[PDB]
Amino acid sequence: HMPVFHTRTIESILEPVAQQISHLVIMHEEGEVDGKAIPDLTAPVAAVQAAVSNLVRVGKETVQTTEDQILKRDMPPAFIKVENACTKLVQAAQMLQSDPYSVPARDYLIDGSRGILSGTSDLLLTFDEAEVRKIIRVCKGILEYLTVAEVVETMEDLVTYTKNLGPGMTKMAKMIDERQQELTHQEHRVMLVNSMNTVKELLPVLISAMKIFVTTKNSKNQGIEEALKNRNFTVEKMSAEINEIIRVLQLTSWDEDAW
Amino acid sequence: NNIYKAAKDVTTSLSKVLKNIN
Repeated sequence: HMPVFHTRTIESILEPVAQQISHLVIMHEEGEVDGKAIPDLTAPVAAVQAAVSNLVRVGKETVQTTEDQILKRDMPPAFIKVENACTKLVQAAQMLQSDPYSVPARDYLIDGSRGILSGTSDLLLTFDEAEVRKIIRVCKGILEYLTVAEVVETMEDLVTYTKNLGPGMTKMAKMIDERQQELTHQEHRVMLVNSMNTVKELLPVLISAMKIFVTTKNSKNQGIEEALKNRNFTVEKMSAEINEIIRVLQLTSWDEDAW
Repeated sequence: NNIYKAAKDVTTSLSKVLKNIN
């Protein structure tokens, strides 16, 4: 009970039935709901059976398309779970069909419904993790390029650097913004927003520092030490914030084989 | 994307199934 919904999307999908089931689990250990005859679900159940097959199909396709190795190994197991719990639901239906007061058939409905719900969540979680894993890479990439900042000594380089980092800094910003907007734990969202913003505010600051540097370089006018410090400090603080973001992201999207 | 679409279908059709128990 009370799942770990990470994004609003998933929750808006699982929350409904997750409740219809939780409100029912309470109707067993302390109530044992049993009496009302259940009309043949040969139809309604069919509705789920069909959607389950469709789901499984898409997942099998998602595996072929995907490149993430964890997904190719985590999803397949989920397919079965949703398919297995579904055969149970379908059976529990024909059971009630012949006998609407069958108690055992009532059990098949619950166990099968929770199985389908759990099998689904696992599928969505896996997928989400892969998505997040895509962001971490992008983040790890920006981190790396910030390292090259200390190699730029000419305006020609500075121009190059800016044209490469800028686009990157945008993709990450886009991914981060589109991420926090889905997060459900207001706690993690604050860290992401503040971090990303701080990083966006430092970029222009980084460039300027580098510019001032390359300017002092080819110029009789001494005073270049303090320039390297500001540039270096920016990278350091920027890097800190990015490492912060990565971490917050890995809190739930991490697996033993994260390669 | 298309994964979230199918997922809802599952939960939707399964909602109208459990609803007939309350």
